[PDB]
Amino acid sequence: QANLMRLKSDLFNRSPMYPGPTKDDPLTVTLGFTLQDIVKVDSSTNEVDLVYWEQQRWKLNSLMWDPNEYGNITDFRTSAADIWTPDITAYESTRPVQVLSPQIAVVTHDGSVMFIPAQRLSFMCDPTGVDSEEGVTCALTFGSWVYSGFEIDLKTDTDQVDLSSYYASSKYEILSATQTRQVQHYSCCPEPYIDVNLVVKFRERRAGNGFF
Amino acid sequence: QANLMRLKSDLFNRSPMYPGPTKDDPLTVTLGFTLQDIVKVDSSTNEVDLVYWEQQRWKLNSLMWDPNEYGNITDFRTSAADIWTPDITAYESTRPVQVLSPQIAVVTHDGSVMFIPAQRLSFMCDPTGVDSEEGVTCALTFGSWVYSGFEIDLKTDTDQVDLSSYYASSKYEILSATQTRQVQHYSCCPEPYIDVNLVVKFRERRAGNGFF
Ligand SMILES: NCCc1c[nH]c2ccc(O)cc12
Ligand SMILES: NCCc1c[nH]c2ccc(O)cc12
Repeated sequence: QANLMRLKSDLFNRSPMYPGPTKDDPLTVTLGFTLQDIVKVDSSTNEVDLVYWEQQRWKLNSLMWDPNEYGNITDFRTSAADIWTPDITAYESTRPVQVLSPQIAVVTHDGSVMFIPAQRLSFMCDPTGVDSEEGVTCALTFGSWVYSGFEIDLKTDTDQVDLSSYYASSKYEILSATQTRQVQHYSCCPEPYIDVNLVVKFRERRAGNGFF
Repeated sequence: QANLMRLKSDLFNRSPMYPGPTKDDPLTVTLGFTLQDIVKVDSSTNEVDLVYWEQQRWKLNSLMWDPNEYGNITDFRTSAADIWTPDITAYESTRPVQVLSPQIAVVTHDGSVMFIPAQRLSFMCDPTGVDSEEGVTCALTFGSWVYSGFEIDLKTDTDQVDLSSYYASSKYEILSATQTRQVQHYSCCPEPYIDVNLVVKFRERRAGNGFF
């Protein structure tokens, strides 16, 4: 309605977009994973396919407004394309990510943003032994592709992956799933890079729905 | 044992073998099945492979002896080739039976015989639906190939198939298995023939070893 139109116009039509973080003005991105399904393993290529929701949060001064000036609006939904978003990337993917949901963020009056896209990703993982009781463990790291820890820091709110929406009749059951902040280096550059390490231990489900 | 050698010589060396039953001298064969494994199903040919032990009992007057005359021997094992055996045949087999055990019978002084060969058999059975909770039912009839009920009658001691030796980690679990005496007629002949109807209801096993 009228007040929201005013707010979007004011935030988006009169100043250049935020040019991303810098050493002088770094940004911390909070990451969290909701693992929905391990869809497929490929033992001939050592690729495993996950469906997850990637919760991203961050805060920009440039996205702040006074609710009093905008009919007491305290937050709004807007296309992710309307705002700056962090280049958080899976470091061991083997196919382009497939986006399974709209890409729309919620912006709150204090400048904070919540963005949770659903994604399917193939990544590097040797699934040998998945059909046993002990299962198998794979790891996948997520971090900025181009910014070091001098510009983008990462944080999780919990080290436990959210499994409350995990598909109960998946071919695979989850034995454990953790998300932990780490600090990695790459050959291109000397600077400290930050990642979140997603560690999933899983095995073929042989109990529950479809099992009698 | 000298006494046993005498007995076998006296029984097997000095008279023509039993020419089989007749209308004037009919015979009753007791049958019982021990189902050990449902090994394989073939949904492209509608054949299923069973492993079972087939317990057969009958009694011949010509196999009697007085234990007093033979050092109190009341029974002995001997090769099934030494004695007459009934032509009990599976009527819906699709391959020759494969024998998995020695063929040796126990003969008792009253002329009674017990013979329990282990067998693998492929038979006519549509396995469609075996991977469901309801499973599938197949039936297999066993009886004399050439003797009518006027020469060979059949009997079971129980209508329950013995499942006490069924392979706990089979691909298939048994939902029920019965063995029931019936009467049948074939195009070739007007006389009633007797059979035992083996009816097995089963499904893919999804709870037990290999499952967690
Ligand atoms: N649809 C589940 C996640 C979800 C709930 N509310 C949202 C708002 C924005 C967003 O990107 C994601 C979400
Ligand atoms: N081996 C288990 C069946 C069995 C026990 N005793 C036997 C004697 C004879 C025979 O044919 C079979 C048996």
